[PDB]
Amino acid sequence: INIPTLTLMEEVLLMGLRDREGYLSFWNDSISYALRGCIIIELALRGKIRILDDSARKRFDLSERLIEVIDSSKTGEVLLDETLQLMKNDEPLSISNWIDLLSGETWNLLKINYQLKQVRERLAKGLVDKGVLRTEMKNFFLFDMATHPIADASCKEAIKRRVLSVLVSRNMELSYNEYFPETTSFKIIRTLALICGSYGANVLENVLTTLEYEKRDKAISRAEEIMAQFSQYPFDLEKETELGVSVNLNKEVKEEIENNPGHDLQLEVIAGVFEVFSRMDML
Amino acid sequence: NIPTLTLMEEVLLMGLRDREGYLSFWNDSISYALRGCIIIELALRGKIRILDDSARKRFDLSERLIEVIDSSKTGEVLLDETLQLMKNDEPLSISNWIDLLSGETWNLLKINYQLKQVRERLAKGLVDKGVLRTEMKNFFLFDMATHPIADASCKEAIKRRVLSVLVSRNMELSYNEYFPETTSFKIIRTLALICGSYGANVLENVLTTLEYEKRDKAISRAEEIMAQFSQYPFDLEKETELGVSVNLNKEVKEEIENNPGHDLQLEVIAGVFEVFSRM
Amino acid sequence: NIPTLTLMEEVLLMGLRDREGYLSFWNDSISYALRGCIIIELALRGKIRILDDSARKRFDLSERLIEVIDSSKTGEVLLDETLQLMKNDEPLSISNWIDLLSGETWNLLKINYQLKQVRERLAKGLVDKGVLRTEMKNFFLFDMATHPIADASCKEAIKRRVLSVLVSRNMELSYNEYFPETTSFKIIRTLALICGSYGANVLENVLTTLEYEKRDKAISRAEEIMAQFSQYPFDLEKETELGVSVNLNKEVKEEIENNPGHDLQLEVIAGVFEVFSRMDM
Amino acid sequence: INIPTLTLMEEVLLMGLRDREGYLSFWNDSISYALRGCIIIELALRGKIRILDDSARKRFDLSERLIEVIDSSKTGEVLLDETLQLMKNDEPLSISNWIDLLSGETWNLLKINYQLKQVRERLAKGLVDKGVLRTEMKNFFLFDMATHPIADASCKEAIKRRVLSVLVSRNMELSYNEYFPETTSFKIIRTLALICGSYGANVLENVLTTLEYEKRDKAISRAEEIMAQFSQYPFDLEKETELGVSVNLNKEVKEEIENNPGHDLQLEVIAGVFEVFSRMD
Repeated sequence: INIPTLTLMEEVLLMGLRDREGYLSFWNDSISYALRGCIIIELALRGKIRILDDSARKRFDLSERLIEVIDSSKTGEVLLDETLQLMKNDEPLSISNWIDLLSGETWNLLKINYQLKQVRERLAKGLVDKGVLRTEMKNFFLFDMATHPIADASCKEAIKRRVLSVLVSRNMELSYNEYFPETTSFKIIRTLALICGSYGANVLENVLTTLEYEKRDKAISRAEEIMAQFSQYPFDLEKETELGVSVNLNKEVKEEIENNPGHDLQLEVIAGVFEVFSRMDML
Repeated sequence: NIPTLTLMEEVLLMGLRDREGYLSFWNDSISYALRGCIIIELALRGKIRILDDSARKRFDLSERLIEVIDSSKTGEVLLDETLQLMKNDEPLSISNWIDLLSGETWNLLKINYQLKQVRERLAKGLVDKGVLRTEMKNFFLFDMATHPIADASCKEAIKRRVLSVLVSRNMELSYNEYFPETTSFKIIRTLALICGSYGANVLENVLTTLEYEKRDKAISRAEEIMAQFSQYPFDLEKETELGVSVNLNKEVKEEIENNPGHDLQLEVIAGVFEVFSRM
Repeated sequence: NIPTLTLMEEVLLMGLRDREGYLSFWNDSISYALRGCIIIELALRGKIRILDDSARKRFDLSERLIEVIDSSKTGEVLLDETLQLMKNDEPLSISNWIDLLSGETWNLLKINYQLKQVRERLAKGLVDKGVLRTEMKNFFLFDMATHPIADASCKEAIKRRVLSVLVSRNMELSYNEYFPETTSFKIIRTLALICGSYGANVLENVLTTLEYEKRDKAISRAEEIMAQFSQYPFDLEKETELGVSVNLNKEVKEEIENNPGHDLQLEVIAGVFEVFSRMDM
Repeated sequence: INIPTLTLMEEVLLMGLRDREGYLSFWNDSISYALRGCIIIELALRGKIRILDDSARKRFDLSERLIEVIDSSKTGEVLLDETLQLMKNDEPLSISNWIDLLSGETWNLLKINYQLKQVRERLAKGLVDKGVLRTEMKNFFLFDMATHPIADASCKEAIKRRVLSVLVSRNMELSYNEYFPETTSFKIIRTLALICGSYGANVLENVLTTLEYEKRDKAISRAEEIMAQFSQYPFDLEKETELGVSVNLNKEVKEEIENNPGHDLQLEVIAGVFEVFSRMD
């Protein structure tokens, strides 16, 4: 009711999905990794984790700070739940340390089973069961493959429109649908999450390509600004943009945080993940 | 005595490009024709024969009943699966068998023995025999087993055999590991390929590079041989105005003479040829 | 009047991201599609033509043989290399060539026919033409040359063409230094961009921002064109019920009425377009 | 026989990568400078150089002392061999001097192709030849590129373990492997050399990021101590650590030198480089 229908993991997949012949969409070591960022961002907004409140942490990069489990009760998201399981039964590890373990970018034989298998297909069963995707068989010469064509095109359309509202509107005014109601906690935070996630996942640009290039360039930049601003805690909400895009982002984000108080330890985790998204070139 | 690939496998190959991917989308023309192949194959392996009544003659070839001669395993899954059903049943006609195994007739009591998972099972066959290999392609929302081809010469052999029968004026089939010199009914088997792969509509797939006059002559040579060999006894008297295959008669007469007392089998293979032309 | 980029260049550009282009999606589809482009290009340049034997008409366009009518160097390494191959071989079919040039065939005496270094040479092209600069990015154990984009207006103009055919009620193409109102078969070349692009699965790339209905309409209009022009002579009399580029027919007809004499060349084009159609396989 | 598979400079470079693919570091002047130090520490350790046995030296900082080539026979290690070759055919220079020369920080008109170049690339080839990573072609959208993901992942774990064994655990029990056998001479010095090389190079923190905060800090301090300690000669194996980490160091190092006798002219050089490591800004 305050948690929206789709997980950020799902939204990013959609940002990657083609309209026609979607199994032929581009899958790569980037999207895969960024979905793990997402898993942790998500768990943060859901109040399951927070950074460990040790003032020592302030001497270390945001992405290297340890986090702890506030709350280990099932979310109903299989992907989230399973990582929550791993987290419950272990010492506090750092954000990138978790993102790495869950992606198996890490190489200690000790924590082999920490890596999440079947993300794409479980993410797609989710998209199917939620009605965003259909399921139909295409018969190739030697086999049939299950195909998951878009069932509801209006779903991704709103995702896209939220991005556009933040990266091309001069004034961010966000549209709410059944999937993403006005009564959604941290709605802008979550939109900024989706953008940065998509950016790291290397699918942000997909959503802008029809625009004239000045507008596409500006958008990319805007995202990069947002990524700077929100990849440090407390968020700099004072650096007004020189770009003339979402000129109201600071006022609204401020208000959003104001109305949603005493959550900094969770908002910090997010700047952490946002930091990780910045350093994704290094894969 | 027995070749490595079953005709069913040979026809499947005929549907694929030389490397990865395919030519025909898997339609149910090919699917039916493959069943025909099983029945010929069974007849060639001396497992089945045309029911040795003379009352059979009041009826077209494909309306004639077959009787299990020999129910011992073949080693080929699809083949054995059909032998299974056949041993446990009335003598049924060629036509009917083909229909039942394709599931293009309807029978209430006959517990439904359309052959499921054919194409996918033939695939496995072809992997296990080293024709096809298995490649893991990562797609956006799942992973996928794929089978691009492993041994290209296998297809060359088949192509060359086919073109030996329908472009060159003198047939001299060539032999290899898969299809050795010592194979029983060598020529009847490549005719069966040609005829099967014709109703399957995959025959043209090998003609695609030939000079245009050769393409027409091959296509019409095919249907020529395709009616010679769908009546019984086989007409090995009538020769051809086309400049192809001109020794096929001599050579089939000689192939049969050397392999005596199988008439009750060839007749089945003929009746299957009949279903091919009728499709 | 031959425009500045090859159709292969334009296809590559359709698949090229704005930032970190070197991480754009590469794959067998775009790769094979580049070859069909080569053939189209050659027919558009008077270098090849359909082998003028009526026996052909009993068969599919894509399987009709083509012949070298003018083997003089073209000035494009890729086009030219394939002209050398063609010049000194017997007549071979449209799909047979694309197969040979794409590596797609297991033929003994012709493994050497495969054009290697195609991407590299193509970026060389887009550099020497000023669409792409060239700049070193430093990783840890090495440095790689990247070619970020120098002139964004190039892909833009291409994009605006596709959009003019695929979303405007009335197509009205626009010209630039690269693609002048001067140029031969302006519309065919466009339809070629589109159909080639679609075969490469890089068509929908440019339509992403559009409202989902306009987008969906755009793809199926693209499919109309695909069938319309993958038979010869072109079906220029069947009109469209999507109410988009409703004048395409009138305009192609005019484009063909002016510039007569290349019947045997246009056919090659329709042949390649047929290959484009069968690309799922 | 008693010299290990990897050079410290391979090991320092290895500290620079992420476990499977990717990097933790953008290449830079620090890692570069340190690797030259490494070349020396190594050349000393191999009985290829001593300090020049002169009294005047004691009036001079360890790094401004001259070094003498006691032998110049090929090491098999290509960077060592080239710098050995420069050293052979030259007058004794300060250790600090060579590092500068070798990394091209100073300029000498008599000696202007003295800087080791194509370091990275040669270093990786080594690492590939030795089995410690492999080589995958990646097919980006405009070119091919040869990359080098880790092959043997345990090699780099062995190392993290050693470093960690002296900078984090209370007692120190070095854990030996196929790459770094128990029979390798100056087992513990080299471990220390790595720790110091790493530090100068700014890749030491990379092995530490996963730990608890106290552990991270204590590790860094302990490495700084170790550095202070072994940048003077003879080593103060008397100074005791109040950090409660790696408390058996002295005893073991003592025991270690007490097992390699008559190598003081070498070991001194080592201190001379440790001194250079801790003067990088």
